Amino acid sequence: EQAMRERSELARKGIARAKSVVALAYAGGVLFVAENPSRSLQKISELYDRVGFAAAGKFNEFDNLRRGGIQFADTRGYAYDRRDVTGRQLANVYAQTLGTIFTEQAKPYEVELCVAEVAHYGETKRPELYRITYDGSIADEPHFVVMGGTTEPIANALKESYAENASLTDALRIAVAALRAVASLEVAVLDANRPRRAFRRITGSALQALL
Amino acid sequence: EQAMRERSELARKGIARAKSVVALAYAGGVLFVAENPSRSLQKISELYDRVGFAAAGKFNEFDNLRRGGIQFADTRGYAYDRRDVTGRQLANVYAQTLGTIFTEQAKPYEVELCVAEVAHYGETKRPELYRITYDGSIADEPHFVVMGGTTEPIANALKESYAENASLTDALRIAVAALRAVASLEVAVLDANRPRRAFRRITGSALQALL
Amino acid sequence: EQAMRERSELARKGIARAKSVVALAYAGGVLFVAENPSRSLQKISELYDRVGFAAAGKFNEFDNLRRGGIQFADTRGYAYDRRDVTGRQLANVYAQTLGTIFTEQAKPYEVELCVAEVAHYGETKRPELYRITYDGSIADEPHFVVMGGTTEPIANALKESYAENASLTDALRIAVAALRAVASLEVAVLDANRPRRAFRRITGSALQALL
Amino acid sequence: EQAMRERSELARKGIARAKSVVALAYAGGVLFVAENPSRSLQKISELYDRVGFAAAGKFNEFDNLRRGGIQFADTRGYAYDRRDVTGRQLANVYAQTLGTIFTEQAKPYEVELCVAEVAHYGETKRPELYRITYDGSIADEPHFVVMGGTTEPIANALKESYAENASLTDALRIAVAALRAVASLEVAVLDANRPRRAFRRITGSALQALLV
Amino acid sequence: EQAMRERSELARKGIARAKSVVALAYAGGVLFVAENPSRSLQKISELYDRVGFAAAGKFNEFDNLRRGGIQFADTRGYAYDRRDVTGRQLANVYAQTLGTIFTEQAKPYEVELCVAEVAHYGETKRPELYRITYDGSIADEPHFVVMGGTTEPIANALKESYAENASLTDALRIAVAALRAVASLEVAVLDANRPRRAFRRITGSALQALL
Amino acid sequence: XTIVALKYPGGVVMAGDRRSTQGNMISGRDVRKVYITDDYTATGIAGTAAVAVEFARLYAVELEHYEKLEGVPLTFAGKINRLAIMVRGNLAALALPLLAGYDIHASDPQSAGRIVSFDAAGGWNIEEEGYQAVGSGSLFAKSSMKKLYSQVTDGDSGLRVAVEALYDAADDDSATGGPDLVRGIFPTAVIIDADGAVDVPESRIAELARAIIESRS
Amino acid sequence: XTIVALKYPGGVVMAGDRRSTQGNMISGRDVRKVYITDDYTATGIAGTAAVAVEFARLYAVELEHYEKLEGVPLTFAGKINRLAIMVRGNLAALALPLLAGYDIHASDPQSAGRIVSFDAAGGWNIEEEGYQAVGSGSLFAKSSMKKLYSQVTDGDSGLRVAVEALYDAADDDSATGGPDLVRGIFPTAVIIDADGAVDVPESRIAELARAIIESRS
Amino acid sequence: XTIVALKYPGGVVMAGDRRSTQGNMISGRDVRKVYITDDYTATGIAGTAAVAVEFARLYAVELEHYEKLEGVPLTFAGKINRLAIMVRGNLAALALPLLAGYDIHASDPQSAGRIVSFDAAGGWNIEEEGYQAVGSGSLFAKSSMKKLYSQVTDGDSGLRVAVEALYDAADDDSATGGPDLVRGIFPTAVIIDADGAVDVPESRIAELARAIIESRS
Amino acid sequence: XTIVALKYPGGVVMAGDRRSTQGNMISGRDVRKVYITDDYTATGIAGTAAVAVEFARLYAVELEHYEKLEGVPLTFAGKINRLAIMVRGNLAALALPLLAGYDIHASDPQSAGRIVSFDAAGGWNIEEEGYQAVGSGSLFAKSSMKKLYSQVTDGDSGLRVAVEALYDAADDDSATGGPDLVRGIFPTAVIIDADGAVDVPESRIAELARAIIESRSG
Repeated sequence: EQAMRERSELARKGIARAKSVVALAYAGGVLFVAENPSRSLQKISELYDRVGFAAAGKFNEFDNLRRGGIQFADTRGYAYDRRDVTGRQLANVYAQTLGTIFTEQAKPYEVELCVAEVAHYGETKRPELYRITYDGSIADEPHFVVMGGTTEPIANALKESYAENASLTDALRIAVAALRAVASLEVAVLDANRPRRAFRRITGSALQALL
Repeated sequence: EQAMRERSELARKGIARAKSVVALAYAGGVLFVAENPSRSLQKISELYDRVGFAAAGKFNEFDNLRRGGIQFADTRGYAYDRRDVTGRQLANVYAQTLGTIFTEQAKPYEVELCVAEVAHYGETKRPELYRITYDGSIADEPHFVVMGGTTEPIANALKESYAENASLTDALRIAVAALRAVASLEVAVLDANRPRRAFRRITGSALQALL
Repeated sequence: EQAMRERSELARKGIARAKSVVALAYAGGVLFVAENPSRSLQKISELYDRVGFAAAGKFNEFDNLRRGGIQFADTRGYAYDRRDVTGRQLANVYAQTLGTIFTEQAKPYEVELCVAEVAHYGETKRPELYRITYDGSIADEPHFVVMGGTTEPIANALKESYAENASLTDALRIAVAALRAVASLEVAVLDANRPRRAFRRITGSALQALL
Repeated sequence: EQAMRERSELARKGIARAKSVVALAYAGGVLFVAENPSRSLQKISELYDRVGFAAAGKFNEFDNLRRGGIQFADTRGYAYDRRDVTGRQLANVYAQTLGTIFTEQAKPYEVELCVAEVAHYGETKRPELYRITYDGSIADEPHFVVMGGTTEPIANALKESYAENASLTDALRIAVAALRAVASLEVAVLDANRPRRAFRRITGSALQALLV
Repeated sequence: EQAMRERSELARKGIARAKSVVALAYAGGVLFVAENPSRSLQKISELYDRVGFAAAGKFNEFDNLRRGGIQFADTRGYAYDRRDVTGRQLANVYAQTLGTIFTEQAKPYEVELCVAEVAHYGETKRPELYRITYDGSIADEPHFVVMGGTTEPIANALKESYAENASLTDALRIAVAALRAVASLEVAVLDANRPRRAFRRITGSALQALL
Repeated sequence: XTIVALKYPGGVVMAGDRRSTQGNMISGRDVRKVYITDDYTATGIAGTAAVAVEFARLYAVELEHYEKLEGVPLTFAGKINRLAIMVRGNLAALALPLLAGYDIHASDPQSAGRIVSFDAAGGWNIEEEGYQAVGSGSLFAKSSMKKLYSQVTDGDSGLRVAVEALYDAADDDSATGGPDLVRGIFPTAVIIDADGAVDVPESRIAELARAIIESRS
Repeated sequence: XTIVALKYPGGVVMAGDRRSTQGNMISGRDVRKVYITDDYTATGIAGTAAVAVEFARLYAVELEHYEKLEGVPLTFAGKINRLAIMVRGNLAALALPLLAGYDIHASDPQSAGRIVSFDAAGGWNIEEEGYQAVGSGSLFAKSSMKKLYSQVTDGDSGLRVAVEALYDAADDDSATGGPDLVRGIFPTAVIIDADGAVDVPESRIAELARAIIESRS
Repeated sequence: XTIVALKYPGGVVMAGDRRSTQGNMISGRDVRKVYITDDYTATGIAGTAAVAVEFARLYAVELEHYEKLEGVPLTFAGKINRLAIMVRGNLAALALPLLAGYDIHASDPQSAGRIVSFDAAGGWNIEEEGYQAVGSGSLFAKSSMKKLYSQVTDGDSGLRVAVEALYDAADDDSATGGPDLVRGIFPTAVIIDADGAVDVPESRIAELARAIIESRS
Repeated sequence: XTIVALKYPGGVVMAGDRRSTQGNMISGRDVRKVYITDDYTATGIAGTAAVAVEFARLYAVELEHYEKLEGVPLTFAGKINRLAIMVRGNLAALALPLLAGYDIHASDPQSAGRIVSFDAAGGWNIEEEGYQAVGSGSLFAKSSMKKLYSQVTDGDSGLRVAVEALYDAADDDSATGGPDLVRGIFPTAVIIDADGAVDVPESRIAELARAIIESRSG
């Protein structure tokens, strides 16, 4: 209707007004880099043992989702096995939730999520990345994902500067570069070489060296 | 009215923008072939012993339906006999569900379903295919079904190139051909020669051999 | 009203787009003939011992009603006597149900029902036919009922070609004739002779002979 | 209130399209005559021992009310005495129900009710007729009541041809006459003479007999 | 959206009509100073051990939130540890609440909140201030916060006159000054030198003696 | 107390004593335990005055309620069903009813009489033996009927046998009252025929009652 | 009371005694305990007259209900399932049913007979031994069939053995009724073949009754 | 009744007797107590015929239901979890299951075999001793396996030891049935390997039974 | 069964036997009763194999759940609180846990070890005596520690005393299992230090146990 395009605009605008975020998969695993001035409010987080989460947009809204995600994940793992929790599954859940909100609530969530999964310790498997958008539409890119602010300048910057399997420190530079289009950064990685919890946040002196 | 027409148009547009899917009856059983880049997100699925499911459109929505169908089937099978579950029945359910959604929810589901049934192990029976559309309208074609994207170029391609009772590898070519109008494919069959669980995905080398 | 005539139109239109159905009294008992392509989806059905049911319109909707009817009937029969169940009663129930839907739901059911009763084995009574319409209005014709599609051409055809206490083979021709205005047919009768369960469907080969 | 006027019209029109019904007091008791071809459907009914009910309009709706009336009456009779149930009372109930519907539901009931009460067998009392209309308004006429279809032709026909305390067979003619403005009839009477149940129906041998 | 803008204006207007409030970080903790004629109504309050709260706007509304905040805090502290309650957390909560109200209630709350946290007695940490606005947007300033009335004249006055790590009596003057743009004052400080309960109100001789 | 019911050619009769006790004490001499539920049916409960009425009252209302709603009366089976439902309803919430009725829809009017009783657990049962009895004297009454039933040929003899059976019950059981000639109180009875269910006049019962007594004096 | 069921080549037969007790007293001589639930199935309950009917009635309604809704009848497994669900339903609200049936979908029509019984705890059981019996005389009936089963070759012999087994049960168990020749009351039976379930005519039974008696006089 | 399971190099075998009792009475000789719930797992319950099926049926449904929903099967841990949840589910409403399974994801295929049993209170337990047994004859079965387990080297010897253990259980416990040579009824078994769960054919078990018997004559 | 815990300078060690009984019968020889709930904590329950896991699994999930939601771990007090809530929860709808943890936020790292036990009624209790034990052998184990605790100076001696206490428990209580040298099954242990909670390798425990039993008997 106009009831549906109007909403799609409100949302798409609010997202285009937020800080940008990037997720890319390096040889080591998935890397999250988002521009973030605040030192207490976070756009990147761990949802489960091998799956992480990054979002752009209105905080109170995407944080709320992050919690619900964790809620859901922890619950499945308990009711089944820990290995039931998958990027695939969580994304699916976020899609159905954003989809519902966009349809039935007063205002659509002005957010854009990325759920990233990495292979379990022993095995080999190509990192998966999912982008869920304000309307419940769910995409799955293979190399990188860009969210919030003005995406094209950054998506193009990566398209050309992107080498798969880049060491950590390499992929880190490519990302910060593509974002240009340092204590203002939130960085974290989904380490596929960790035994159980893959999420690990890079901060301070450690981050400076890779930087 | 005009509003209902608008809803229908929106659903059609949403569907006409998704990847295409094909289901056709072959001597071995029913074959499902859908164009699908993603390796973790699936448009074809098992429903019950002898009935499978393929959909096209917005994922979060048709997947949700896939789950509810499985939920429903598994329940009937327990509350009655395993042979109470039929393609006929499930399609009926999907019809009433999509019909309700299209009437009483905020946005119609942008999906198109196909429920296929094949004969039980022992007996002989002509495969049934059912197409349920965004509005609850339910059709039952005898030879093939095409959903999503631009259907005419593919429906015509089959009309002429369709041999009923083809071998598997034959029907597979005819389908991939009609789709033209390989690791970008999701393929699976409802083999009627299996004793109980008819659904069988074709992946990797086997699919290649079929190619 | 305006709300109320709008709904009355949506309904009356959807019904005028569906396949036509005919129910007429004959010496044997009531006869049901409906044009129906599908071999698995049914417009005619048993309800209780001596009462049958035929509908035209949107399937998911009228089927739903058929089930609720059976539900109600079987329940009354258990909680009272089997002879408490009457065409009169069930039509009444359908009336109050369609009446409610038309008033209180989002969309009126696009259906037209016929409930037919025939005399119990031993006794003599003249078969009763009831037409319940989308709005809960309930009529009780004495000779025949026509529903769905364009009714006038068929109602007129019968008015003149209708002989009461006609032979079933006879009545069957009259009906197929009036419908003109064979494996595309669903036929059934509510025969007086059956001791308890009057409903009987004519499958085809035996069906061909009546032709 | 234009909306109210509109609601009033939808109702008043639907009732003006239905078959007519007449209820008139006679020496024996109240008499109900309605033109009704359908043999299974019914516009006239018992409600309680000394009270009957007749309606005109859309069946599913007025039948529904007939049932609720019986429901209510049987309940009161059990929770108090059988003599607590009165025409007065039931009409009051129908009024409050039709009133509510007309206000709060999506569509007003397209109906017109008549509740008739006759004195108890031992006692002698004047018959009482009540007309409840689609909006909850409740009238109580003393001689006759006309509902459904075009009422004026019939109301006038009775005004002049009405003798109070007619014999049964007399009042029956007067009524069928006023209706003109035989297996197409539903007839029933409230009999004051009957010891407990006053409702009675006339099948047809008697009707032919009373019709001629 | 124009409607959303209208709600914001109604809210932004009502806030611009209320008395002004200031919160700034000083050497001994966080200082609250608000202009307030009333002697029984309060705009500044304790929330938990180390976190205080100040609001400007319509009383019945911001008080209600103050209570909700205390409710929530005291509950978390009991269900977890007393150290789970943080400024960060409570602000988050207020954001989601004002956010909800602004979306789903009839009128947006005409309020502006400040939640300030200070270091525990043992640890040394920089005080954190958070401003939550009528729409759920949450900011975190590092030095001072100004709410209600005409803010610019006061924000500028501080920008220039603001020395971080002022003594108490110093910061107090700077604040009262910036407000100009005495029994008409509500003053309190989050003293980080107190062992458990940090909130402390200064009234009468104490305010006086610092002037 | 004892209630008794038997089939005769063309009807049934049911009859019940008038006593009620509270332990050893006699708490009633006047008690009606048999009532006419409908035109063709009647119930007897071997219980307190109140139980017998309150139950019949409720049942009668149910039956008529259905008729007013549906235009016709329940089939006899339907009548039994509702009764049973009602009985099981009160056993979840030991007055076990005896229902006597006439089935007009029955092919043969000679044996259109019906007797239905209820067991300890609220299960109904149709009597094909021709007679039945419930209550404390039930055993003596049944065993007396066993011997006298051969003599039942019409409604009048049926009535005498029923009354004699109740006499025998009161004779061997102290909770069942016999005919009080001093006070002129006799068992109540009801007869159901094609014509309908009617209350048997006290005078007739007395005639039978007096006759049974000087017949054994 | 005792119900008995046995498979014969081409069908099953099921039969039940006509007596019912309330303690030591005989409360019934006429009791039907076996009913045909549907075209290809029948149930017997070794219980009161009412329990046996009310349960069959309910089950029969379920089965037909499903058929009207879905166009076809449940598979045999389905019928057992619903039965079991119904049984467990009543045990959370000791009448243990015996179900005899004919499976038309069965590959071999000789052994399409089916017998299903229920244990103390409402768990169903399929009988692969060819016969089965429930109720107080169940032990004697089973042990009698053990010896006579070799002689079952058609539906007529199956019927005799079934009746003899019930005669044996009544002979050693006082709660199970034998053939009453004085009153002409015999056990009820049902046979189920590929042609469906049929009630065996009381004439056929009192034929076998006298036969089985005269053969031990 | 006894269920036995043991691990051999490359799989597990699970086997169960066929008897079932109602007190002292033998109520079943045919009872299947071991069923396949999925491709790599099977459950045995030392209980009535109905309990053993109805339980496996439900579990098998859960497992497959999950697979249809999520594209893949549960991990073995997952399988055990749902089982345990299901068991605790029925105990808050004493049939204690024995689960035998093969974990494909296991690093070493030789010890891929799994045995899980449940204690009195519904708590699961993994067997690291190589064998396990539940039911009335469980003690004798385990003590026999203690002595014979050293001889297990492949699936075939594993199967013999399992059958001998069930022979020893039936030998010292009357509720556990031995091999009926007269009727030709033997214990049921199931074998699980990388290839998957498979029902062991009666042929081989009878072959083995006899050889155990003769080895002791 | 017996679980034992004791503080040493710089940590805690917690160890638990491997037996489980059903009356007089031995129903388990392999039972793990001590599990690591989180990075700085572990629980032992003197119960069935299943109870000990299912309880630890639940607790561990709660603790991590809180951390993912809130960004940081509960304070030690917080951890105890949730535990106790959980224990009281299960006594409404007698497996009494022993919690060993290390408090990183503690001022003094030498005595950052923590031991919390639960009484009959689900009330928590902090051990200031340095050791603690629960289960049927608990009395013997505690009385043995009383005499041996003086010798605890590092994590290694703390581990030996813990094992010797469990050996003494098994010696005087039949529901507690000793070291089975025939089968090579020994008590399980966990050591918590500033670095984190670690499972003690069966080898170290086995060595100590073997040392005590082999020397004790040739």
